[PDB]
Amino acid sequence: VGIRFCQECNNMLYPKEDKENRILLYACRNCDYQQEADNSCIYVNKITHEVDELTQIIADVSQDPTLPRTEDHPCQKCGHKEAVFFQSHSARAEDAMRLYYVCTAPHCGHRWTE
Amino acid sequence: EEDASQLIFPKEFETAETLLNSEVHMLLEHRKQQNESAEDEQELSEVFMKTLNYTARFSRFKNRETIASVRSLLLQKKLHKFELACLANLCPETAEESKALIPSLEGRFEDEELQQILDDIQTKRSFQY
Amino acid sequence: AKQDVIEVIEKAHNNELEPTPGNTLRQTFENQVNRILNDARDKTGSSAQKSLSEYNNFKSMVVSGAKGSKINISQVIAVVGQQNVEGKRIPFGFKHRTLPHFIKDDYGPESRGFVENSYLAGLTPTEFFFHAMGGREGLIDTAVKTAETGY
Amino acid sequence: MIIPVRCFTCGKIVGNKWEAYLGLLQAEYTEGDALDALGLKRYCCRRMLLAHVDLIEKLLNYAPL
Amino acid sequence: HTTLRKVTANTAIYYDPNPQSTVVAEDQEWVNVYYEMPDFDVARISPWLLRVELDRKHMTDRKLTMEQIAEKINAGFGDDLNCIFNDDNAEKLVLRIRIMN
Amino acid sequence: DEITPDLWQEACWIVISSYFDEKGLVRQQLDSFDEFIQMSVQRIVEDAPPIDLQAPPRYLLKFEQIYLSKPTHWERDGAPSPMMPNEARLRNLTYSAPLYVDITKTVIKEGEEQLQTQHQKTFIGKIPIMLRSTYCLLNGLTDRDLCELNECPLDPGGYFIINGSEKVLIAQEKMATNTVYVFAKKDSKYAYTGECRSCLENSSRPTSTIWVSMLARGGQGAKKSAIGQRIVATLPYIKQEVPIIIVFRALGFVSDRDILEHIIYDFEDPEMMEMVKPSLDEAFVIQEQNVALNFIGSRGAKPGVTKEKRIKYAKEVLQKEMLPHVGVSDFCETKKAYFLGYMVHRLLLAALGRRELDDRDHYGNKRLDLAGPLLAFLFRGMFKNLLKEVRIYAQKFIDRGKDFNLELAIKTRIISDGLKYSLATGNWGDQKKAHQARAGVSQVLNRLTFASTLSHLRRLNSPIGRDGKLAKPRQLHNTLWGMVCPAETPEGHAVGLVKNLALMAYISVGSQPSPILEFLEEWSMENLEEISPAAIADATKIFVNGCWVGIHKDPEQLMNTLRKLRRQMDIIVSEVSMIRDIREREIRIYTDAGRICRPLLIVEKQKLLLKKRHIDQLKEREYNNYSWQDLVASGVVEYIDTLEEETVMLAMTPDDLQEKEVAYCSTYTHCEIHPSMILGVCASIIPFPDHNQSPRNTYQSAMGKQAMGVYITNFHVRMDTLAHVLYYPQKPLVTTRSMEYLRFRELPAGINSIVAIASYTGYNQEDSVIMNRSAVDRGFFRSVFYRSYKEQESKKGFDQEEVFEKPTRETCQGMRHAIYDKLDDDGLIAPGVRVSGDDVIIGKTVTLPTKRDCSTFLRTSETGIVDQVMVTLNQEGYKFCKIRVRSVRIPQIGDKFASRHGQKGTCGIQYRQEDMPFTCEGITPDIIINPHAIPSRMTIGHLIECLQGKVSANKGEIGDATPFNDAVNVQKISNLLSDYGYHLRGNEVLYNGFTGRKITSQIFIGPTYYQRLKHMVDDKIHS
Ligand SMILES: [Zn+2]
Ligand SMILES: [Zn+2]
Ligand SMILES: [Zn+2]
Repeated sequence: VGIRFCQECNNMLYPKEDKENRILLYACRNCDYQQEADNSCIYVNKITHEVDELTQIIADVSQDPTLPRTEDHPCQKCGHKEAVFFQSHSARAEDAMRLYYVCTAPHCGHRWTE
Repeated sequence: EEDASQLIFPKEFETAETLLNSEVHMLLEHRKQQNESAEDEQELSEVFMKTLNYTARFSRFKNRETIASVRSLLLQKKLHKFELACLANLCPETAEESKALIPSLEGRFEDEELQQILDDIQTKRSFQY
Repeated sequence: AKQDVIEVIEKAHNNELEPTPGNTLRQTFENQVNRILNDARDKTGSSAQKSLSEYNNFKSMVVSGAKGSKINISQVIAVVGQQNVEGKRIPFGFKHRTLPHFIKDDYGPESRGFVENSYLAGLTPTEFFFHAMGGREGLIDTAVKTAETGY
Repeated sequence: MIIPVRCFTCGKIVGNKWEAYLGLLQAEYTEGDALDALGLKRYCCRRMLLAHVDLIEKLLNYAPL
Repeated sequence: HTTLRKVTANTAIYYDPNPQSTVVAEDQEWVNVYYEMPDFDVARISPWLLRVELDRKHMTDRKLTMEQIAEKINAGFGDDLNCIFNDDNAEKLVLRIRIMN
Repeated sequence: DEITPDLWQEACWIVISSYFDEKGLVRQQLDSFDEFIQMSVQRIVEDAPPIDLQAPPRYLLKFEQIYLSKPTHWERDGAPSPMMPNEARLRNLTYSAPLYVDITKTVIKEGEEQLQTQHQKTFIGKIPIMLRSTYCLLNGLTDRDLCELNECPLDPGGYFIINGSEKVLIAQEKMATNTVYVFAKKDSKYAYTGECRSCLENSSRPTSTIWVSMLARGGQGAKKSAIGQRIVATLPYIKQEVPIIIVFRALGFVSDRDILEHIIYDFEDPEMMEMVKPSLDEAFVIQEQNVALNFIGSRGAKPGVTKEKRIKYAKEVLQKEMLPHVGVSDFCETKKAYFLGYMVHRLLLAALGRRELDDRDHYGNKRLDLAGPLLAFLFRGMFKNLLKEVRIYAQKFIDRGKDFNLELAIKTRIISDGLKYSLATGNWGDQKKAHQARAGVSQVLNRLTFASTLSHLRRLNSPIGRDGKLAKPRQLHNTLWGMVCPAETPEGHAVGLVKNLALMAYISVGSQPSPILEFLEEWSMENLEEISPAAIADATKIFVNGCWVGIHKDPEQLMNTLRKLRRQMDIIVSEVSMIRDIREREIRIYTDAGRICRPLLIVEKQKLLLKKRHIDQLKEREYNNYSWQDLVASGVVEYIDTLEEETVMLAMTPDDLQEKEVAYCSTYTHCEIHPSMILGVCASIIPFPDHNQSPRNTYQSAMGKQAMGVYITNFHVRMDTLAHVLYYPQKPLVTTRSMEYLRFRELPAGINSIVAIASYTGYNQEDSVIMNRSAVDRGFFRSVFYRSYKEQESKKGFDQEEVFEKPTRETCQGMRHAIYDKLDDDGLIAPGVRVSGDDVIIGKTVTLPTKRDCSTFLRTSETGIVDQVMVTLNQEGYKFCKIRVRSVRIPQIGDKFASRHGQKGTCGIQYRQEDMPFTCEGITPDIIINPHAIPSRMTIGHLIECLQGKVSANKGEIGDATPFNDAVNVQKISNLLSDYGYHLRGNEVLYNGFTGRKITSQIFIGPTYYQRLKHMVDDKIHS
């Protein structure tokens, strides 16, 4: 799923398979340098793409004045009552309706979902 | 007894193929070039000069490549030859304008597909500035 | 109705709401909220019709059926109703908020254009703009309707 | 441009009252109090004085021919 | 009309050097028994894979079955590729597709 | 201390009063022209390319500086006499000022001796001057001086007088430049569009747009399906779509990793990485930069014959044609690539759905072009042609070896006639150029009513062409709140395309971004060229007019400092707006013109910065050297644009933010002064518009303009083709607070009427009304009509010429049967002569090769008396005269009368005072309307206005018509009425005039304001 660059020309390392050693190794085309891949995975594709939005939410949204703030749900690792919450901004998840909470502390930046 | 809106006109013109205003300028230029230098003849008639200005002023295309591309693009469709030059010469801004100006198009062209054709002409026609 | 809408919003916020098999969660929520607001206008409007006395001039016009309609009286006395745009509620022109005053990702009655004030009482500043948006659609539709129908 | 001679509704004279109306306003009298002094019991005539504009004042600024 | 997109959850292309490797740990339990029968294994098999997951919720609505999906893939595309299906009772449905021998 | 809620209502209106006193209603018109005439005109001349002439003798001509003088009139004598704006209208000549440019020429004849000569104030041409502008003759003049010049002090100006016609440059909305927008179109062969039109500052080169599109997955192929979705970018001068990856290679980033660094900022995220993989496959074969340059040049518009030429053409296209705004030199490859990568990055977010698609109708994405920006583009058309004329004229001179005089080289006609042409015809741009001019601009100012004149000046136009067609300009968007009046819109096919600016809203005049750019450098801001790509993942992006200034480590501290500078009127001007896209870690700063914004009270810690002391100074705004500008200086109020309004919280009134049982929002950043300011000029004059239906408010906007009344004060001196003036324009009994700023109170366009809503004799249907004949005889709605007849005697032909004299039957051969005794010995009818039917009012004859009569008769058969006669000399010097025919129109059964809201109603029948239904006190209603209109095609505000009018007249106080004032209520008005011996609901017992028996139903009667519409039966029938 990831992308790796060779050390010679810093170019794409397309997946290549050798018939002698029977091992998949990421080999560059223009440069003869080739490196083995330990993941043994070329790529993945989530058709439903149900990726958690917590990683996508940025911690710097605490200072946003427009975003609503509710004290009902406190931060897990802080205890601060104030917590800013909002709905998913991703168009893919627009069909679903959910709330994501972020700690209002200046430096915590913790994101969690109930 | 003839009407352009109803696609009725003398049968002789059916065999003729329409030409664009910009394209005609090229043909006039070819005629102008040979007369000016190739042969020593009388100066070109005032009619030739008058239409040359009209074609140049209303020329919607710069070079032959742009003219050929539009001609080829419109040839793929079932556009009638009379509409071929008339649409390109008019350069309607939108599909609605073309149908009102050209009643024939609205008979066999939908409001969506024709719009995808006029906008293509817009990308081909260029401005001096 | 306003409290009921909040309850529906809370259910969807907590994921308690279950979408119908024939619709998705986002569309299902819009349907449930619309019925609550639509039902309130009809129920309140119907009560307004019974409110008018025989001597009342508003009742005389509608009773005879000459001019006006029961809906017009409802918007004058009881409530104007929801201001739908393009067949739906007011869209989020800004980022997830209909107007700057409303908080982000607000799906409440006032935020989405529900007009709870009758013409006689007077609309709030937010409602006036939402009312204009609904009226603008009608004028545009009316302008094109005559052109197409005449053709 | 100028105050009408008489009320358009009934016909009571209101032009002559305009001169006294302005004089009463600068005399610390209330807008409605001045109307009572002039003797405008009907609201139709009070309209002709309460909410009247004397545009001729600005026109007179321009010099004549 | 339903497509594989509406019934599939996720897909990936994994690498397995030998047929018995099955680098994926979770599916190793069920692929082994199915692969014991030398079906299409008469010769060398490419070390590539096209494992694709199927959404459980979508299958219930359409009342689809693993054999039905596999049959269409083989019949629709022909003998260009071979597909392997897992047990329906499993919580997660695994569909492994490899090019034909 | 603080503003108590019981006092906020008066305090809120005081600050608004200062805003209009300082800024005004046409500040947006004047400001843009002032910027255009002060800097843009200089920039065009300064930024002109050097003029080079060759055929040994080298001539280099450069323009040093531009000098502009105040308007003057040049007669046959040539003296620079001052030209008053009023004189221009009377003489039917353009109101304009001379333009002078300094030209310095350096000539070298290969003799190793360089000498130059100085040309001081070369008569390049002239520039039309907007009225009341900095260069106008009526700037900073007291009201007393304006009257001496026969100009209305209340007239706001802001228009151009061309050939005696007042023209207003209608603002044309355009898509914002130097901004990245991602739109989804289902008709295109590609799924997504990376449209981003990029232009330099004000305008150095024509706007260039590049669409970084992404091919859709619908197509299927042997290799296309494998890679799937790939990004293709079309260059402005490349016909075919070239992969975006190859573009970066042409820039110089040969390494593939560098390509991913600029596009993908977060390498940890794998979702975006997979999307860019297919794009690399197409560009993989092109590894060397030279090959990439060769690849792009292959499909160029004019490919070079030799291989090396293809690289050069591609190098110039990418360096200059592509992304001009980010960089125009040859050492901006790094900067250009970063912007290009951002466009791809923006596309990736939209494609994955993590970023919402840009809204087409969002006004933040649209810029407004005023007279300044519009004329700036036009000025380049003539100036560019001016150089060609000089070059062509000198070309024949240079090859002959003799020096060419500059006096002949510079063409005055192109500069003068070029601007005068479009401003008069309305077809924008030069006519010779073979294109389609943008019509509808510079329309004739509507002087029928003062309110109409104000609305026209603030009028806006929706975009035309692809931009307008794709979007829905007619539909009302949320961004119009406080910026464009929602109710006001013309009715018809062009509904919603034409709008009006909001009262408080104004369009940014424009400023240089240099002070802002220098500010960032001294702070923690770091430019892209210094940092590595890895530092952009966590930092926030900074944009200045769409330029990639560089990321910033801490966004919170910088914005707080930036906000403080804006409030303090520091190097950052209050006009400048800063936008903080928190969800995207993007900080956008815009300084270009065309940005619509409105003032907003600043709220800090749930507390207004506007204190009692600020209001106290405002209350004494006069003679205290205090104005609105001081408020912005103190930081109490700033300006928010559409983009900044995106991330700015607002509060309707202080009562909403002061405290609530349940805190809707505990963090309020700004508070609106008063919501009623959203209404436009025509909508502001409507009481209780909220009580009124939306179509009715829109309908009034059209009717209000058509209403007849005193448009200005200096109507007698001027001459207009159509001008309706009311006998008794009376200020309404019910007036809105915003009405004071519009000055509609001073110059109203209607007369109040005691309207009893009843069905009398059945002579009024839904569209009709019954008047009082006796009232009209007293001057109820009578108005005057002015039609100006204009003619000139010009010597067009040497043999045949026009003259002014009496067309005697003997000397004249061809003539039309008419009475000619009206004409005097000079051929002009003197003022004070009654004219009726077909009559000659001006004598003109042509001496054909015996003379033929060609005089002008009355347009219609109306009976009128000539008011004044004017004799002048036109611009050509020939004798020219104007005469204004005055006629009196008495309201009759055919005239159309319209209330302040609802559909216009024709006067079904006129009844004498005796026949009208009198009440107990003997008050026959002046007008009777059909009750059946109220339900649907009318509003309850008519009944409320009637109730307010009755209370206002009875209590002798002008009622308040604030749309959103909680103090005014129907119940409160009813209680006040009951104190004066009247029904609380306003119903009264009306005795039928014909039969004295009491009517069973008690009629509702009140003094409702009414206006007379221009539509009159006499005009139609007399035609
Ligand atoms: Zn390599
Ligand atoms: Zn925390
Ligand atoms: Zn009276």
